[PDB]
Amino acid sequence: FITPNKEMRLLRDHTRSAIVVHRRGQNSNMASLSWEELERHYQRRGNA
Amino acid sequence: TASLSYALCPAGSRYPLFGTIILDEAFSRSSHAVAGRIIAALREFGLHAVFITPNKEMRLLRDHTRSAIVVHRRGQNSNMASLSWEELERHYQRRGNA
Amino acid sequence: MEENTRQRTENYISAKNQHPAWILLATRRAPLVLSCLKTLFEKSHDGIPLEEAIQSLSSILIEHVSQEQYDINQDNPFLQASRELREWIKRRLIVERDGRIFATDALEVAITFVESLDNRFMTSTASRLSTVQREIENLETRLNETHQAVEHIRDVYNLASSLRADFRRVEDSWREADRALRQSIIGEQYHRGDIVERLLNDQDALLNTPEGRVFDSFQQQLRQSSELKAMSERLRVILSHPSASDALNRLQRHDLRWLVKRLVDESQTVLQARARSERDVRGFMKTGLAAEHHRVGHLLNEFLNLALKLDWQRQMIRKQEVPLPAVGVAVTGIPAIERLRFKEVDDEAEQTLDLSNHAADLTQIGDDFWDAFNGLDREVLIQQTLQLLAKENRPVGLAELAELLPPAHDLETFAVWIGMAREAGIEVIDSQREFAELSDGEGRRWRFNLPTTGLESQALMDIDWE
Amino acid sequence: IPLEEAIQSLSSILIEHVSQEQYDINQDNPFLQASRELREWIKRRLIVERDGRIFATDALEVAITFVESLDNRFMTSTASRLSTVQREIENLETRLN
Amino acid sequence: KVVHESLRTLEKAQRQLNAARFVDDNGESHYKALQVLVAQLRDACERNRT
Repeated sequence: FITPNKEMRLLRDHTRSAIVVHRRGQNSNMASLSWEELERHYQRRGNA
Repeated sequence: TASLSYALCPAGSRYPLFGTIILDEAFSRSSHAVAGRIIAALREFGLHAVFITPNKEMRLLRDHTRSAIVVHRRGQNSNMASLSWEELERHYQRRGNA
Repeated sequence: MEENTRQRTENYISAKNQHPAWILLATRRAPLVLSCLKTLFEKSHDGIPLEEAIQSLSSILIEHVSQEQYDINQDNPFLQASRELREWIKRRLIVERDGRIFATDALEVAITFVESLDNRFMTSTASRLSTVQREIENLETRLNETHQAVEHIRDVYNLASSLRADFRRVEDSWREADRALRQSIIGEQYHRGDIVERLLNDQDALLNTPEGRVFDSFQQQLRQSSELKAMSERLRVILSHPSASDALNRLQRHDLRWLVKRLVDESQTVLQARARSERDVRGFMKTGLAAEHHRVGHLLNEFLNLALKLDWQRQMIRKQEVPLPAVGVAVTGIPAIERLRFKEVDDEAEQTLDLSNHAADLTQIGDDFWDAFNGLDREVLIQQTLQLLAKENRPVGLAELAELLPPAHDLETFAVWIGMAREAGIEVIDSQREFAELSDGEGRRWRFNLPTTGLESQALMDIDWE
Repeated sequence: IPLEEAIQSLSSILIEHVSQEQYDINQDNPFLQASRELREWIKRRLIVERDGRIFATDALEVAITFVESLDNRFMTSTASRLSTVQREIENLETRLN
Repeated sequence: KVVHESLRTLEKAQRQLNAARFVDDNGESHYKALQVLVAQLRDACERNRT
């Protein structure tokens, strides 16, 4: 499933992993993360 | 938006005499910040927006509107109901950052 | 099954064309012609002279000319009778031989119908009239298996398969005829008549061999579709038998089921294979030799005819050189020393490899992402509504419920509650306003204005939820 | 057979063929057209109506007896192999029923 | 089954083309039908968008 930022809630209900794709100038990088890892990194951002 | 604004200004009118504008489906195609830019531009031209959304974009409607009209259908009929809010400006957090 | 109807109605609509007798009974002049044919054939099975039937039918026609129905014209009875009988003959209602018409099955049944038309219909309701009529009737006459299945089905497949070769064989004949016609055209000796007549001779030539007879027999069997539903239909029946699976491999069975389509589409090849000759003759009518063109073409034809004598197979015999003049000579490729250069570079370097395992940095993107990741759920709240209202066991208003479960992401909660109210039948009213307060992430307090209502655990727990 | 049931059957049949221009069927009112069509025939004593049910008669019997005997084998194949193949398919078909 | 003007016109023309087959003549009416029918086929290849 491709999708823009919106309604990630729906996708959290029907998936087991996600791939983030970062944009920065003219270098773009990706990472494959399970939902749990994403949630923990968000928690750390909340700590950030 | 600018062309629509100009078209509704009567002869030499510095403002448009009619202020209602309808945008069905809100911002289905766009991302977050694009809607904010659009609404800021709409405010600059002094219009009265009426959006339709199928219950999407809640986090955003909350910060550029003052009321709502909920709907729902059951079997073969429908209904409507108002709702409204306002800011109690007396303080954001007294004895705190504001 | 009603499917049989959708075949039955098609059968009937078809039969209401093509098949003559049903066409014969339907055209106004049917009574006259039926009478004439019956009275004629009644006294002879071994043919009747055409002209005699013409005369009888014309005599009958004139007598009824006064009618406006039948469109008979006094000026030419003979032509009208002749044309009518000829048209009927051409529909295979009755074949003609030895100058004599002959009766067939179609006319037989067409007659068998009419004579059974008991005009006693429109019942006289046993009124005395009928009794008198019937007594007069009476007085009047008073004064006067598995092992076989595979082999049989395979034989049928062999037969059907064979057709798809004879069409290629017909193509062979038409290609050969085109080749011979072009060969003869290169000859100088034919009139226009020769060319335009040999094509018709060819057309009649390929109505003789079994292959050609097969083809021309088939062609008509699209116009009078008759059978070309029967074949596919019955094949569908056979392939419906279980044991057929063992008889034929799957691809065969698929192919056979669509036999008619593949034949129709194969026949397209032959029509073109004849086309070429159908186009060649027009190549000779127009460009009648004339002017310098006449004589140049004559020389070309002479040369071509003479060339036939040779044995053209040998390449070395082919490589013999002609006396043709060297014109349009290409002069180029001067072998000057300046034309020569050497490779003029000596550099070298790798496309330096870099397989460093890059990965994204999760800390680099902003809250447009993370707020979305924090989308307010509308599933847990649904459970909590029932959880609280079951405890309260009473109608509770929106203000109370929100004040008991003050949500940070607010508006969606009120919307959800209001919608659930509609779905569960608990009415909500715009008129009677009522108020409540909440605060947001920056402490700012909001004063909502809501509609008056109270939500009961009974209706909500009764109604279902997606 | 109940009158209305036959009306519905005939109307269903009519609409399927409305695309044809031969029959002058109109999409806007199948029920009225089918009803009138059956009624007209009923009036001609082709079939009498009783107990709200149509009933078959001799005239329809013979009219049917004609059609079923229309052997479409006309325009003879002139013994071309096509007919032999068709007839062998005939015989094998019935052999499995 | 689609319903449209030109298809209905083709239905009528084909019915005619069946008709001219049997009328006894040296061949004219058959030719007339087999000309009018192709008239539409060539035309439909000129405006293949509509």
